[PDB]
Formats: sequence, structure tokens, C-alpha cells
Amino acid sequence: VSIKKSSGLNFDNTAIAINAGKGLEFDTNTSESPDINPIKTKIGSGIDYNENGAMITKLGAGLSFDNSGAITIGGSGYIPEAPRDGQAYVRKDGEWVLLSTFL
Amino acid sequence: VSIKKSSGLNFDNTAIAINAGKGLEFDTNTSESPDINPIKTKIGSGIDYNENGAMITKLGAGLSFDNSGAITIGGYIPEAPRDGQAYVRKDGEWVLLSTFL
Amino acid sequence: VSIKKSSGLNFDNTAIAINAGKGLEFDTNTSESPDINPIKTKIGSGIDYNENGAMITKLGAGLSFDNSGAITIGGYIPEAPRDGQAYVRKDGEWVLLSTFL
Repeated sequence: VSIKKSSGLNFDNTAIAINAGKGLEFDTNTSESPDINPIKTKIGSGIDYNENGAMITKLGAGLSFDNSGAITIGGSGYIPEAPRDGQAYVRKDGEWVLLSTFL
Repeated sequence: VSIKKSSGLNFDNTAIAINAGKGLEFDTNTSESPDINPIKTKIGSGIDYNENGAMITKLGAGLSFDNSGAITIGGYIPEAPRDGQAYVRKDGEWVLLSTFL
Repeated sequence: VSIKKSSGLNFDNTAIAINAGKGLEFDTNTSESPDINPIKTKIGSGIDYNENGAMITKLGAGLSFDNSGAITIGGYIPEAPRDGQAYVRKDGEWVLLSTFL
């Protein structure tokens, strides 16, 4: 049987196998293992699978996802830079308000 | 044909198929689908593909890549000096309240 | 040979090949390449391999993994109280503007 070994297949003894490299492995923890093992990705710190088997970033304290599914520091109480106009600012009701309005 | 089923292949009514598990799927949205579907990764929040089809982390406010492509936090505000005096924020720096009183 | 082309295999010059899509590529940088190229994931910025060949998020300054493998922030100032009053920063704490007016 003709296989293309430059395209990820090889012979394991007499038999065609996937030749899995970095980031991939065979799932030996299914119902049908070890006889039948699907190929799956191989993931470590920072990455998880969701309920549908998609890879997502695994976020802990201080990180969240925005509206676009992008990772953001949020989200956290951390305070963004005040406007760079030439005037002094103070913090009022979660916003930057000029010092003038109180002088 | 003999196949190694313990290595990610299986038979689907006589035909050799990839047996795709977690993190992987067939792309049924290509020009040649559904009769010919390549295998691709399966990705969700926090991950995207770039122009070359490589997986990257999808970054939003406050995060960016450094020169080595690591995710970094480095424009949120550092602590003001701890000298005994009140400070306000002027031109991206901490300036004493005195200079305006 | 019968192959299921809707499941990630296709013919290339009558040989069976994996039809690799987004997030996958063949590794042409092995000791047996390009005669033999394993299939691997295709990764870019924000992702790396560890020594076990698992994909990890590539973390730079200000970010670390917690003990459950999640990305977390490792020196920014917290939000001031939301009571209706203006605040200034004094001695590593939020102090009302009133006390200085």
C-alpha cells in the first residue's frame, strides 16, 4: 500500500499509523483504548479543553475573556492611564476627573 | 490494508479514516467540503489562527507580545511615592497635590 | 485502498496522505525529513512546546501559572472607593481630596 511519509503517515511494523509529533498524541484514556486510540492534541500549562473538545486558554486570577474571546487584564480593578493633556487628575466614581473642578 | 488503530486511524465502513479526538476536527467549511475535509485543530476562546493558519493566543486590553512572542502585561498605573504627601496624576506621572493648592 | 476523504485523508500521487488544515503542519525539521515528516500542531505567538512536546501558553513579564495550570497576573494600583467623592493617593492608600482643600 502506498503511503506518503512526508505527510505524517508511517509503517508501524506492517501497518499504517499516524506519525504524531509535537503538540499531538494518542488518547489512551477512551472507552475503546488501548485497542482504538483517537489522535488528539497534547496540551500543558495555560491551555484546556472545553465541553466540546476545543482548546481554550485557561485563565486564573486577574485574567478574563472580552467580548471577542480575547484574553484581557480586564476585568481587574487595575486602573488605566489618565489623559495626557497637560492637566492634573484625581479619581472619582471609577473615572478620571480634573483637579480643577474641586479647586 | 492493515492499520494501527491504536495510532489514530480507524475503519469507517471499509474505508480508512482519521479517528480525531480532543482538540481536533474536520474542516467542513472548505471549498472541497463536505466530500474532502482536511483535519484541523479545534479552538475556542483565547486562541485564534494567524494568516498562515498557525494557532496564536488572542490578546485584548492590557496584554501584548514581547520580542520573543511571550504574553506580557508591559499601560496600568504603578504605586505613588510613600513619603507622607498626597499625589495626583499629571502627564503620565505622579505630581504632588501641593503645586496646585 | 478505500479512504474516507471527509475524514482528513486524501491521495497524493496515488499514495495515502494526511490532508492537514488550520493549526496543523508536517515537521520538516526532523532527522529523517523530508523523507519522513511527522504531523504536528502549527503554533505562533503566545504558544510554545514544553520538553514533553505539549503546547503551553508562552508567558512573559507580569504573568505566571498558578498551581492549577491557569494564567494569572503576578505592581498596579487597585480601584478607589465608588462613593461619589474625589480621591488622591497618599502613603499607598486612597485618601479623600477634601482633607487637603
